[PDB]
Amino acid sequence: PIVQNLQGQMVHQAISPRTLNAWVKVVEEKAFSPEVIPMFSALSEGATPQDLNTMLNTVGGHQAAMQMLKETINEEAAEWDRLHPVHAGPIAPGQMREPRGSDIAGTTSTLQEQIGWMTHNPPIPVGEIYKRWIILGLNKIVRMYSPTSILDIRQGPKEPFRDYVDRFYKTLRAEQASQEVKNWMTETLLVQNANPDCKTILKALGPGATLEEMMTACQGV
Amino acid sequence: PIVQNLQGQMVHQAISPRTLNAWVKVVEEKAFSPEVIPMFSALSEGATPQDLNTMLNTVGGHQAAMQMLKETINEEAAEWDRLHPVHAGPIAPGQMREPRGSDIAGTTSTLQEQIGWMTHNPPIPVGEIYKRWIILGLNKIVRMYSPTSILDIRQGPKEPFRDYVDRFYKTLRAEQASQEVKNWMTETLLVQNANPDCKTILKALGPGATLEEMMTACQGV
Repeated sequence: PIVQNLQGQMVHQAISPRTLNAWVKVVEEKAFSPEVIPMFSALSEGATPQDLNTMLNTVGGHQAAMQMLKETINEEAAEWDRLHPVHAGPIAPGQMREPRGSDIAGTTSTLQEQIGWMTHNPPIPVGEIYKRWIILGLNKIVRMYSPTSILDIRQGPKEPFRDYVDRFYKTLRAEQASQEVKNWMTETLLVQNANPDCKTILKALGPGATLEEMMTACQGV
Repeated sequence: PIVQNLQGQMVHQAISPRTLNAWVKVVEEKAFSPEVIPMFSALSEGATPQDLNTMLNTVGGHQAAMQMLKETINEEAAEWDRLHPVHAGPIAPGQMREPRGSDIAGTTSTLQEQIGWMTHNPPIPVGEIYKRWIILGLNKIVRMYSPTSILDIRQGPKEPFRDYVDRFYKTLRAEQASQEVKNWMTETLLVQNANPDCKTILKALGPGATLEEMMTACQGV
């Protein structure tokens, strides 16, 4: 990564083995779970493209997903090149070259080049551009690797509501829809797939009800 | 009836057979039901006393009611004569005679006389006086021919509230009491004769509640 030194300049320092291993261990343990994305984001703080390929290349397993991601990274990169055309005429001696999709992916650029772009004034955030592609591609994966739809979430005849509400906001946690739609899902689908005994109870709370009151309301059921 | 002609004068025209038959059919189908009174009122628009006896005399069936009405018409007529005494001295050559209860009932007056009174300036509304007697006598009938009291309206143990609320405002529809009393009946009797399961529900709505919220509140019950 590129970090600030004591002297007050930005210099490159290598990433740590127990950081590396922590990246490995996350993937081992939580596979495609959503917590992987904030986790990634923290461990990618101040990271280079080069370090990001290192992290992706050091994965073992889940090769269908790893290929889907690659192909997303190239699509997003192809899109970078499309949207940002190359600039007019020859490159100035006084200046350094604009990046392409493949420089952002780290492929066509060298480390010193990656440090030039980020440390220079204005700086260009080639990490953050790759980061969105990774996060976007992470959404693709998460959405695919979900095994059950939100409509299929229902309360058992003997299942406590509580255990059901947990299941609901876990699956709701894997839905990516607008907040307004997710509000609509909350007031609607939760009660609808609730069991008759609690359903009866919830109808008596009326509208305007909040989760602690619903959760304490269906406790004996 | 007495209708306005194209020329801009009020002239008599006969009532139509499918109007006559529509009067017959109403009575056949809805007997003593309250909808008969607005219905009557519309079909009696611009009608004479003579036409009103025609309509009453052309009834078949419900002869106990027809006699009760007759006797109400004569009572109301006796009352007209009481309240309005005959006037001082002989009738003027330049003027036409004041009506009695029996002229209003159409009995002692001729059609041309009924047209004189209504078309003349000021006009006298002998139709509307008979109309109130008919409507008053219609209330007498409706109230008698009701078969069940409002206190006897109660919700079954398996009966949806909805079906009960319909029964309530139908019976409330046959009560003729002041609005304030009928408001008192609404907030009071409805809940009181509601079943324990819904009754419980309605107690949780508190006061200030409106019918859509009560009706959606007791839906699962």
